[PDB]
Amino acid sequence: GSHSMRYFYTAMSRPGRGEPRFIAVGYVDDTQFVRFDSDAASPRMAPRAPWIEQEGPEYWDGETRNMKASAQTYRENLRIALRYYNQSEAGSHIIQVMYGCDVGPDGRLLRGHNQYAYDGKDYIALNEDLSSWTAADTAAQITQRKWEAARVAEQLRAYLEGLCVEWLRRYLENGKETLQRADPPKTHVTHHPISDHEATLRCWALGFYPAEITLTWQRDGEDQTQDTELVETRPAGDRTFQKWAAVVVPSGEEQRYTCHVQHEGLPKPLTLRWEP
Amino acid sequence: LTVQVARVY
Amino acid sequence: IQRTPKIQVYSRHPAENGKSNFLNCYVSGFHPSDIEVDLLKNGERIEKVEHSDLSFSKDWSFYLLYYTEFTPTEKDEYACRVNHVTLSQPKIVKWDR
Repeated sequence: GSHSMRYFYTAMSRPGRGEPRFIAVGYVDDTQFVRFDSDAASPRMAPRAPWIEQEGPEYWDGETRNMKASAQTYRENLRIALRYYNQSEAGSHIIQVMYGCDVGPDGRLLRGHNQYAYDGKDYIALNEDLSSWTAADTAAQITQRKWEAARVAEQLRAYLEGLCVEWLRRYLENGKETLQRADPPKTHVTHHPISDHEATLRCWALGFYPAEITLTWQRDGEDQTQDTELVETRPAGDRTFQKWAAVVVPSGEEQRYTCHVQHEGLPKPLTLRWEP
Repeated sequence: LTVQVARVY
Repeated sequence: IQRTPKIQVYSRHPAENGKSNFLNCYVSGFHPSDIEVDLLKNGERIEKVEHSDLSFSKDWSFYLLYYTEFTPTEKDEYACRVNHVTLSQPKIVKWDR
């Protein structure tokens, strides 16, 4: 199908406790493949998936140098943002960055992304045109005017349409046994009375990849959206994900409820019911 | 592969 | 400004007594990133628990997976205990097979 590569940087200041911590992780789809942590005993870009391990020392050395340089730049940006928001030096603050590219089945660029946050709120984002910016507030407009003067968007557009797509295509090939395999969910429904006149039906999906999934309960053929408890999709730790959806139903009406499952790994959507 | 531009605010 | 964690405690594979497994505590939705997570076996902290590399969702909130090998038995009780700036005291969520 279509695929994405994303890097996520977090830069956290901690006045009185040294220089800000910088952590970067990289993902292809829902598979993490690299990490960097400035607090490690010896910080370097390190592999986190088997298919990236074959890259040579020039790759690891270059990525490590780049992550150290980025960590220095983001430490400076945290100082800058403090001034832009008139904040004191006593507090801890966080910059986050996410960027990367999405490609379709043929490997052509579908869209690029470069977005920044400050203290968990939007700060500035490159727009879908890869040539203009949306700033969330007047502080971010100061950055916007600097990046417009320096033509930063042109440099990002060149990365996103070029190296980002090229390297993602390379990773997809080197990791094709896993990055290009969808594992469908194993599904079942459980039933537990909560009282003499109500029972919970819970529809489970386990062992699936990628993480995107839709689990819905219908009663008599109609979606029970407002009435369904859905937990967040969660990682099993072996690459796959898990999710469930639950509905509280009147005793004796269990067979009016059906759970519908949609996942990339299934040829067609699944319908299941409680089977006593 | 990460981007090399890290830009100052 | 701050967001409190969502916490799920669960196993990697469906639990079977006497069969090796992994116990997971997934914390997500939180901001800022500093968080303290312990896995508990009969109320006592389990040593050498591992955790994933810090990352975050589209809405900028953070997530981490803490995990440890374990062998479920009928007797033993497992839990996750989480503290964060948004919480007055550690929150404990019990594992329910």
